Amino acid sequence: TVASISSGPKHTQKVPILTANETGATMPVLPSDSIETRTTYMHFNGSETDVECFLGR
Amino acid sequence: TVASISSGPKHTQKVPILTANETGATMPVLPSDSIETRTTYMHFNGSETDVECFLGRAACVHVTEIQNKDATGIDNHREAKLFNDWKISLSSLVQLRKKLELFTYVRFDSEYTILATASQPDSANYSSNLVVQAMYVPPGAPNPKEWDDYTWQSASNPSVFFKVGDTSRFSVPYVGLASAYNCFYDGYSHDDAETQYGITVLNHMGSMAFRIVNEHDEHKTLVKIRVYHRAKHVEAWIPRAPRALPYTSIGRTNYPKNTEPVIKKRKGDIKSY
Amino acid sequence: TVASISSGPKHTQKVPILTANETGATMPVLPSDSIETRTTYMHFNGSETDVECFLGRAACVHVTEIQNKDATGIDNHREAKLFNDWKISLSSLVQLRKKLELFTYVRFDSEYTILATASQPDSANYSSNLVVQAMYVPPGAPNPKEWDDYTWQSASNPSVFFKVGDTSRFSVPYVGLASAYNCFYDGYSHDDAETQYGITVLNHMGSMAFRIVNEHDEHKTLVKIRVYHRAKHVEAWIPRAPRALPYTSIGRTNYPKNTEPVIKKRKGDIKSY
Amino acid sequence: GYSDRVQQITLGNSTITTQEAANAVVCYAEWPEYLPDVDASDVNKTSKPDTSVCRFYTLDSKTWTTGSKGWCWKLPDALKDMGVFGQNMFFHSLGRSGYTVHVQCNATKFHSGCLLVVVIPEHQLASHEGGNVSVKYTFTHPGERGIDLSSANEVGGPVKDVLYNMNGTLLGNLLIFPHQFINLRTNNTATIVIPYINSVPIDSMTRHNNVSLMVIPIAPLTVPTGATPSLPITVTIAPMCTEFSGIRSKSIVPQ
Amino acid sequence: INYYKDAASTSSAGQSLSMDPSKFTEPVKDLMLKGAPALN
Amino acid sequence: INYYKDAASTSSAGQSLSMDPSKFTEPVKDLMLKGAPALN
Amino acid sequence: INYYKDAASTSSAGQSLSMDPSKFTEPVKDLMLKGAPALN
Amino acid sequence: GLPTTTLPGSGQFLTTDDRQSPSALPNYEPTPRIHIPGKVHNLLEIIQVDTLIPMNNTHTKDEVNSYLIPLNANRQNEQVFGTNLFIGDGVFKTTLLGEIVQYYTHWSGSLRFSLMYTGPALSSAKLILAYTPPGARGPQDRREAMLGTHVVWDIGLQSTIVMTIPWTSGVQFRYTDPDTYTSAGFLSCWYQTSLILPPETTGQVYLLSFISACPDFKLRLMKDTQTISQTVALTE
Amino acid sequence: GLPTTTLPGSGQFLTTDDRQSPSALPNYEPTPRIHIPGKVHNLLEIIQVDTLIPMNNTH
Amino acid sequence: GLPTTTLPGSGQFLTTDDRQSPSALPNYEPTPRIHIPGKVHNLLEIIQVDTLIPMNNTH
Ligand SMILES: Cc1cc(CCCCCOc2ccc(C3=NCCO3)cc2)on1
Ligand SMILES: Cc1cc(CCCCCOc2ccc(C3=NCCO3)cc2)on1
Repeated sequence: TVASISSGPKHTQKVPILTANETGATMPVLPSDSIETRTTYMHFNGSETDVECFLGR
Repeated sequence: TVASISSGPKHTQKVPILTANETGATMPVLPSDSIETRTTYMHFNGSETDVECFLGRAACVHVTEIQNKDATGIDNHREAKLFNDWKISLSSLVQLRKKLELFTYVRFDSEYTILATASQPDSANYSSNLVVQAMYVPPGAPNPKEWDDYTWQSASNPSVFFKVGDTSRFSVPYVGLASAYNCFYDGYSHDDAETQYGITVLNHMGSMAFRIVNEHDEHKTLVKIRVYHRAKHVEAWIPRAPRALPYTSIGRTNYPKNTEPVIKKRKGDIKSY
Repeated sequence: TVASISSGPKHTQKVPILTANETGATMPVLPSDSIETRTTYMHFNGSETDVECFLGRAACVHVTEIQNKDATGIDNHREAKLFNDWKISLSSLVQLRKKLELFTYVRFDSEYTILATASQPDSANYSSNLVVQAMYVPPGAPNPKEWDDYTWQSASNPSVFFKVGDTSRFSVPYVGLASAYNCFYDGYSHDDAETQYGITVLNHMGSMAFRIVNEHDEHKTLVKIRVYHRAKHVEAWIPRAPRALPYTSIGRTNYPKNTEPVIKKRKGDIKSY
Repeated sequence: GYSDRVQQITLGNSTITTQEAANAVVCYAEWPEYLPDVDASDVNKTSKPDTSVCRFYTLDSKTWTTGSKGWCWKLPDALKDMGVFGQNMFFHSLGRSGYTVHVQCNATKFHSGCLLVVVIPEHQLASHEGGNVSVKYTFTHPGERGIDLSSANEVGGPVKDVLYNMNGTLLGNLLIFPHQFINLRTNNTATIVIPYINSVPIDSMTRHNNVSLMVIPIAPLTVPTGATPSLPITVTIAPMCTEFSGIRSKSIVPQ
Repeated sequence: INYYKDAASTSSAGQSLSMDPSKFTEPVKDLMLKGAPALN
Repeated sequence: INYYKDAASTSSAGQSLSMDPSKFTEPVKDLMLKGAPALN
Repeated sequence: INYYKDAASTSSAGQSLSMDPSKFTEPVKDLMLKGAPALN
Repeated sequence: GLPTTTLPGSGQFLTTDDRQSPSALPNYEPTPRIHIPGKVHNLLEIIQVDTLIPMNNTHTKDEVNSYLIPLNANRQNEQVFGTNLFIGDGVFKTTLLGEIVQYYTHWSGSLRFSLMYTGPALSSAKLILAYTPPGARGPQDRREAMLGTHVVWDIGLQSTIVMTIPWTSGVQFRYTDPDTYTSAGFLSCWYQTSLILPPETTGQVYLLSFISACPDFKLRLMKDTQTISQTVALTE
Repeated sequence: GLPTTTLPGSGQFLTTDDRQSPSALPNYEPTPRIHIPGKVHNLLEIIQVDTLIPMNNTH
Repeated sequence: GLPTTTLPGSGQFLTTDDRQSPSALPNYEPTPRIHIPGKVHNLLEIIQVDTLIPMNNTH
């Protein structure tokens, strides 16, 4: 799984970082929408935040 | 496997025993390069020198003590050993320490065994079985203040309850923040002029806290806790020179002043046997 | 299997019962060589005379004793039995000893059982469960000096913790330096004129050390340790004459002076029944 | 006619030639390489100035005399002020690097003396005070000057006792670390290639030094009769495969 | 048989049986052959 | 191996490995595409 | 079933069922047959 | 309910046993491993790297000088140094080899002892190193020494000489803590001809000496080292 | 009778262990589940919804 | 957790029982065996060698 993909300079008409929060959504913006990133992998599953785990001790 | 091959007289232009140590290598010279040998087999694998084996037996890492007594009128439970804690660390007791510091970075799961024995110093009667509670308190968790705080509810924090005289055992995965634990760290936590130097800054693993669950009887009971640690699934990188001088502190390399010569002086000459 | 075959009258030139013992042989003569027999079967295998069976049951090899008491002001823990040790050896108690010395060289794994029972000689109260620590101290290891030395950390040395009244059990591979243990050794450790003679020089197996982990209660408690040893995976070479006279020392063959006749004198003649 | 003996290292816009080498050591048998993605954590693209940072900087020279005890430099500290390497260093949040270290000391066939040149990963120093006294920052960040083991104890500084490696271990066992000797009779330089060694993929270049280079006289310098009793030792070091990441405002560090 | 779900809970690991001293005993850049001259 | 007959007696459940934040993060009636204008 | 890894930890060995007294009862160099004269 | 019987040893804690345990942190995910040069797998890997021996032990406080074996110009027939081979004690004891051997009870195998010469390049010398196998005394003169394992070393361009102490033994293991029965011999070194310095040169020259184990080597039965102890627990 | 040995840790209660237990109510039938909008499976699902920060903390 | 019942005899030590035990020295390698003439397997092997009888016991 990639945690971040590689992304480079941008000069577009397509701006993912401008939104309208009045709508009630949290738009899924990522580091790679606003800086230049390199690939990295997650190495993690989110196992210990499962509700079974959270309420299970 | 052969430990030595058979080899006979030599009169060559090819001399394996002359080398240049300035290069930094240790050339793999064998008995058969300089005497006449006979075949012999190894009969041995080097099993018990594997690092998993070397670091894999339980070592005592900590001895603490708590007492069961009437807390009535005690203004500071922590101070009365009504419960006590331990700022987890593996460098406080120094037998296991020298073994680990043969390496720079080490990675392993831990298996803890906790033995708790009771002592009744002041002539006594009937001892009612005490149950110890060991609970792990990680960094940024409500540290406990009395021996019976809400903290001990430990609703999200792993805790084990066992009886004095018995042993508790459980195993914790490698909890390091990086890829390995640093046995050494030549750095600071930030570039301040007075911040501590060493690892102590690095191995912020929080502390472990013990208490007796029982209320008090008429006499007082001393319970002494011994924590044993066994590394399992060991991985070690970069060997270093063994520790020669005595240790003075958890987490610093410092040795004591006016220490004694560590190399044994000859009783005789260089020429002596 | 037949134990005896059927055999009838004989009038031969072939006499199996006349031999020459000067040769060193024991000729395999049977009932059927000299009387008339009938067939009979063995019905038996000789199972319980196998050397694995003969040396394979636990035998008491050592009884020692340690006490739990206030060490305050004791200048010599070892001497107060605050802990004690044992210079491992298998020849100190002599029931198992005669059995082993039927052979010259013996090779086996050991299974140890350690029973520890407590005694309270001086009229007492409540006895808090004592936990014994047995730790193996091999040759060239920091011998322990107080009952709570760094030694007891035992970070590299196998140690077992069990409760008084219980038993501890574990098994140690054949730790001999050679291919077998010498039951006898007609040699010295070197050609000096005054060095000891025997095996004691050979079976340098180091010692075992016991202590109570508990601090002291108001009364004193005597704990007496019994070590049992069972050979498993036995291999024995070269049978010898059984021991006739009493033993005097661990590791020497010496018998006591003015000992008594070991062969029972007849009450009567050679002719007596 | 290639000898183990003559060598040329060209890195960036700078070249070194030695006509009296004794092979070269590559720590742990690994050559410096960039940070692979599979090992990456920070999502930032890194900056690889290449030839402007991966060239040879020659630190100021030392003087070996019969009384010398040895010198110690820390990396990347020693280079904190060299050209654009240094700027990059103070300006990014994180950086990573390997190095080629070339230590130089020539004499004549009448001199004797032998230096140990060793690289120690994570050399945590000891306070000469004992107990749990710390070693202040400035003291472990001597810069190009390095630490002079024959200088006096100072307060908040490290211990400078050579038979103990500045940490409670014996000089004799430093040989377990990648190292090379300079024996006037054999050798005139020592070269060690250092791959990046850390427990994290990239780190801060200012709060943590990841190797100390140590040059220690072991067989005392002995000059021919009526020779001047000393020789200079020069250390030239080149960052290799350097990467910087997390650019911003420019760190301010004590002293 | 593992009775437990997590990997940390399993017993000790089993012998590397890896063993390669050359990273420590011969970290030289140009390969040295035993028997050939050290410095050419 | 379950040793007991009833389901309540079995151990903890195993990870949902479900995970879908959109019911919480994007409950909008007309779909919003990142990059397209929020309000047209 | 061995529960333990090392061989020393296994139970007792099992009967040799070897049994050959001749090394002890007839170590003579030239073979003696029962019934034939001992000394010829 | 399945019928069971518990055996002797139940409830004991043996620091050396290896079993499974419940994890206190169910479901936790450890940090990924990244690559780090230098991984060690066996202590046998590292005792083959040679380290310096403080052979010149004759000082009174630890000094860099006890690593230096001095050589005198123009002496003939004489003896350069001597030592027994109790690798767990004496000169050997602080070396990495000595230091590891001390974690085990028994050792067997060949040792590699080398000497690197540091004198001016225009000097010359011929030394003899001799290994004396157990059973005889430390040699008292070269004649005595030369009848056992020996190497005539000719000081040249090639700066170091590697002597091997081949495993000579009845018993297949020796004790690391010095023991008689189990003793390994002596090592001595003498002038074969003599050190000669060039003109304009003077004084003593020194040899550095190293020790490492051959690939031959075996160590077994781990135990605690006499090389480290303590009187109270340390704190931060 | 099968021979056993008990290990260190026997009888301990670790609040984080996960094992089987006898049901006190053998054979009881729980109420059927009906559908309810909003099921949460991971805390990671919810920390992606944004909430307001009291940034102006100065009161 | 599997349900068990312990029988009479639990915890006893019978010097003649034969079971497995943990090795105190995990991974240790014993010295190789070499050949030695004279191996004994059964006491039945040796009681077939004849020995002298002090028949004249009258002393
Ligand atoms: C280096 C180095 C390595 C270590 C050991 C780290 C161990 C991780 C944290 O240790 C514990 C200890 C106890 C418990 C515990 N949970 C319930 C009872 O005890 C959990 C984690 O410390 N320093
Ligand atoms: C002949 C002959 C044979 C023997 C027996 C040798 C046994 C080897 C060493 O014995 C022990 C004893 C105890 C322990 C021990 N480890 C942890 C607790 O006890 C280990 C080895 O002694 N003499």
